[PDB]
Formats: sequence, C-alpha cells, structure tokens
Amino acid sequence: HMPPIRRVNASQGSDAAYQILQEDGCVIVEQVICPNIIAKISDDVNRVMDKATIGAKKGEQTHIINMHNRTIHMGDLVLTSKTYRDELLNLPFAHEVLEKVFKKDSGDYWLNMGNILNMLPGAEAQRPHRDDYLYPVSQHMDPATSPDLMINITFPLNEFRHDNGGTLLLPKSHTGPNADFYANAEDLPAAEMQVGDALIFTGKCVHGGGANRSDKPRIGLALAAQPGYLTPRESNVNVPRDIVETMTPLAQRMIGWGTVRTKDTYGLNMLQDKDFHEALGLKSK
Amino acid sequence: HMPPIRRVNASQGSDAAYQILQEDGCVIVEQVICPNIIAKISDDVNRVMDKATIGAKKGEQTHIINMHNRTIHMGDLVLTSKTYRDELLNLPFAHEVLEKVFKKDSGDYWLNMGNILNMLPGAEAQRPHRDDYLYPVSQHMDPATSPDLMINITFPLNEFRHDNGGTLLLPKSHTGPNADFYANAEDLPAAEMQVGDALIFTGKCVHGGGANRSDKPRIGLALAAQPGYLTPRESNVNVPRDIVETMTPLAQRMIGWGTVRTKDTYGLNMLQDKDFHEALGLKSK
Ligand SMILES: CC1=C2O[C@@]3(C)CC[C@H]4C(C)(C)C(=O)CC[C@]4(C)[C@H]3C[C@]2(C)C2=C(C(=O)OC2)C1=O
Ligand SMILES: CC1=C2O[C@@]3(C)CC[C@H]4C(C)(C)C(=O)CC[C@]4(C)[C@H]3C[C@]2(C)C2=C(C(=O)OC2)C1=O
Ligand SMILES: O=C(O)CCC(=O)C(=O)O
Ligand SMILES: O=C(O)CCC(=O)C(=O)O
Ligand SMILES: [Fe+3]
Ligand SMILES: [Fe+3]
Repeated sequence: HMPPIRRVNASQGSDAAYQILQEDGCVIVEQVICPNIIAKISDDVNRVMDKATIGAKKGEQTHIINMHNRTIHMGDLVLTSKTYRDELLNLPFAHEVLEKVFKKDSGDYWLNMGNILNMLPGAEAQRPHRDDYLYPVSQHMDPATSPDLMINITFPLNEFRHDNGGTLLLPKSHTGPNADFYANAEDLPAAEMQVGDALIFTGKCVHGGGANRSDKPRIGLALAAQPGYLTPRESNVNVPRDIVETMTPLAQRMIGWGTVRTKDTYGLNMLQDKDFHEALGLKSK
Repeated sequence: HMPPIRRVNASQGSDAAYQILQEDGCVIVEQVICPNIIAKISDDVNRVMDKATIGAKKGEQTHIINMHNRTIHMGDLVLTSKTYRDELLNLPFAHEVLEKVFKKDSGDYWLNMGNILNMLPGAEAQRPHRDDYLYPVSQHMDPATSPDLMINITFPLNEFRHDNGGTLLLPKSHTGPNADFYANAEDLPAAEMQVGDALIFTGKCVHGGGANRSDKPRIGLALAAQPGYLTPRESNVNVPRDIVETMTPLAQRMIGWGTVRTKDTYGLNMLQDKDFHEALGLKSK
C-alpha cells in the first residue's frame, strides 16, 4: 500500500494544508496564487534562461540525488523578477504555513534559496532523497522528534504530470530513520498540478524529480525556507540597496537583509551589536 | 573530584593542544602570539570603548548565562583594529586547531564573531553553561557523539587571574548530557593566563565568566568559530570592499566574505550559482 499525495484548495485555509503536511510530509495546495503572477515570473525567467548552468556546480558530487546533465537549476531570482520580490516572497498563505512549521522549534526563518527547476526533455528521475541531507546536523537527530530544517514550496510554471517529470513523493515517509536508500523512483506517485497550484513538502519528505518523457521542458520554481540559524545556500549581498529598499521587511529578511532571532530570542546576522535594519537605516515598502 | 585546566606551550605543536582539547573540552596554550600584536589590538579596542553596550542587547533574555550590567561585550572588530584583520584572523596555530576540529565532521568554518569581553570591577560570575545552546539543534543531538558546533579562543588583553574574573571551566564536562544546571561558579577553577596566551574550549565545555573582585577591568578578546552552515551572529556586509580586499582569502572567509563548503562538498553562501569570490571578482592578499 502506497499512500497518495493529498490535496487541499487554498480556500480551505492554511490550517487544513498544515495538518496534511504534518501527517504526510507533503501536500498539494490548489489555486494558492493567481496564475497571471506566475505568468509574469515565467516571462522574466525565460528571458535569462540561456545563461544558466547545466548539471552540477563546480566541485559538488552528484550521487546523493542523481544530479545529471538534462536538468537546469537556476538561482538569482531576486534580481531576475520584480514580481518574485513583490508577489511571491510576500504570499501570506506560504508564511502562515512556514510560521506554523518553524516558530516554536526554531524561531525566525529565511530562504535557503529560490530555485528554477528545469527538467529537460529526456531527463531521468532522481534518486528519492531527503533535502535536509544538505545540513550535516540532520544525521545526528532523530527524524521522529527533531525539528524541521527545511520546507520546500514548488510552483509549477507550466503544468506538472507524471509523463513530464512532476515531482515524485513518498507520502508519510517523514518520521522514519535516515537511510541511504528509501525507494525506487518508478514506485512513487507524481505531484500533478497546474499554474496557480503549489506543492509543499518538508526537508524529511522522501521525494525527487521525475523522468521527463515528453518533448517540452517541465519547469517549477522552488522557494526553500529554513531556520535563520542555518546559512543560506544563496547569498544576496550583491543586490543593489535601492532594489532592496523597495521590498517589505519580511521579504528583506527572506533574502537575508535583516536580523533573524532564535526561538530563545537571540539575534543572528546582526550589524555592529544592533539590529540589521537599525544599523543600516534600511528603509522598506 | 574537580579536574584541573590543562595547558601546553604553543611550541609543543597544535597536535598536543588538540589532544588536550579532545580529552578535556578546554586547553590553555601558552605564548601562542607575540604580546605586541595583542597590545596594538588593545589600544585599538580601548580608543572606541565609548560606543559599546553594557549588559544584554535589546530583546535578548539574560538568565541562561546570567548576563548582567557590570559586563561590556563589544563586537565589530574588523573596522576597529587593522592588526586584528591582518594578524589575529590569520594566526596559524588557531587555524590548525580549527581545521582538526571542523573539517571531517562539518567542512569549512567561519567566525560566529570576534567579541571583546569586559568584566568590570564588581561583576558577578555567570552561571556555568554550554555555548552551543545558542543553536537549538544542539538540544536534539547526543553530546557524546555529535559534531562540535563552536570553538572559542580567548586572548587576554591583560592578566587573567581568579581574583579578577578569569574564565571558569569545568574540564572533562564536554561529553555529558545537556542539562539545565551544571555547577555553581564558586566550584570551578579559573583560567589564569598572561597576555600572549590563549584559552581554547569547545561549545560543549561548561564554563562562564568569573567574578571580578579586583579594581581594574578584566578584558579578553574572544574569537568564536563555527561550521560554515551555521549563521554567524555578526554579519560584516557594511565593511567597505576596499578594506576587505586587503585581507587574505582565509580572513575574508572568516568574516563572511566567502563561500563555505560542507564536508559533503556542497557550497553555502554562494553568489549567482558561483563561488563568492568568482562572482564578485573580489581581490585579496
Ligand atoms: C543534497 C544535495 C543538495 O541539496 C539540496 C537537496 C538542498 C536544497 C535544494 C532546494 C530545495 C533549494 C532546491 O530548490 C533544489 C535542489 C537543492 C538546491 C539541493 C541541491 C544540492 C546542493 C545538490 C546535491 C547535488 O547532487 O547537486 C546539488 C545534493 O545532493
Ligand atoms: C546562550 C547565550 C548566548 O550565546 C553565546 C553563549 C554564544 C556565543 C558567545 C561568544 C562565544 C561568541 C562570545 O564571545 C561571548 C558570548 C556569546 C556572544 C553568547 C551570547 C548569547 C547570544 C546571549 C545569551 C545571553 O544571555 O545574552 C547573550 C545567552 O544566554
Ligand atoms: O525537479 C524536481 O521536481 C525536484 C528537484 C529536487 O528534488 C532536487 O534536485 O533536489
Ligand atoms: O567573560 C568571560 O570570561 C566568559 C564569557 C562567556 O562565557 C559568555 O558570555 O558566553
Ligand atoms: Fe530534493
Ligand atoms: Fe559562554
């Protein structure tokens, strides 16, 4: 018996989605965002897609997730899309869920990164994995009781199905012990969904990209958030201060332009023994 | 039943110090740095003491270590002391020890912060604590088998004695379970050191600032390093790039101006899916 991927409409409230996410480790939330927003973001991203890296980045092994050369992962979305800085990073449903996940166990949260997941025609499935493997401390904690280190929110930019490689997930796989093998990709259900929908799964949910057996690319956008005490994979210190001061305080903290406090009230990422904003006089929308 | 704080001369090698720190959680290293280096750094620090905060920062609860107001902690040392930037951040003994601590279990390391510690006359002792309590994940890991999350190196800028509040340590206390009480500060040995020595202890070593019963301020310079995947308490994004470029690549990585790889080779603090330096074209020394 393989349990299916469960879905809620966003009009049912982020409590329903959060209860499915803590019982299964994954949930598809339908009609969570206006599809026109996503169309603008796909516009912006397609302009600059010819400048992205195919395969692994420099000096990173590829056998934990089966990182290969018919996928494109592209970052730097903050500079690429204003609609991303303005609409997506402030979506209140997403922050309702992320606050339910992170607030008591860890405190404030920010992005690990925002990432374009391009599964090219011909791309094979990845090895099912846990994303919290990125952080070494996660192997020294019991998954049944340890706090969540990562939450992934994936917005399909075109439609996700099984045949074009929509994300494969293993529901209810998020409490068991860490293992070097979990499942074969061919045994997992795919997250099927449309522009406007989002898939949400935790750093402990077993998942991976599927095989794109179609003749068009399958592209999603993944907002990955984590506790503020974990170092983001992507820094944003090179974003113009004048761009950053048109963003909201919450979104400025998301891209690392703000102090993050632990659930114990201690600040990380401070400037000159003060608040990040206070020390810079950083304005915001 | 109380073990003593063990010490070596830096001329006995980094490997001997490392052995003691592994058996005890703390080691005093004698004559590790020219006293003139520290003297210059202390003139630099004293010129700017009028801009420091006494006691807690805004919002940070105090009862876990007993932070009171006969105590001045002062960060922001990259812009205060040039000798700090050039000399202290490049001291080879320190990096040999931090390499032995961090490299297999975690990967690259960088500063939590460099912090001037001032126990003023009349300062009472702190409650003995473990420093890694700053990071919530430390409470979900078995101390006898889990990676080190922090190494503290403290240079006295004037003589540490018991009488003036020299750091109190519980040697061999670095493998026992986490507890909400470890010992009373009256029961602990003090670290007694000259300018030129250094105390090195880990984030699982039970310690605390002692009681300064003397007439003068007791001042040390703490250098707390942690794995690259933990968010530094102190950012350095407002150091002018011209200053940063006169530092070695190593010192640059220490103050957050570089990419940090985990032991599984994955990079963190990347810029544009590249190395921090490659994407900035950041020069160095
Ligand atoms: C564990 C592992 C990694 O960790 C994760 C999963 C964690 C975060 C994740 C998020 C959710 C942000 C995303 O959007 C897609 C992929 C990734 C960047 C990813 C990339 C990376 C470094 C990597 C690996 C490899 O093979 O090449 C690349 C790898 O094994
Ligand atoms: C756990 C705890 C904290 O964690 C530590 C110990 C960890 C790192 C440490 C280093 C070693 C860098 C240092 O140089 C001196 C003290 C401190 C900044 C310290 C400060 C802080 C946030 C805090 C506490 C409190 O009460 O106010 C402040 C507190 O209880
Ligand atoms: O492309 C996907 O659907 C999943 C991407 C992923 O899981 C990864 O590479 O970490
Ligand atoms: O002041 C000292 O000697 C110790 C300081 C300390 O342990 C702390 O505040 O974390
Ligand atoms: Fe993944
Ligand atoms: Fe301490």
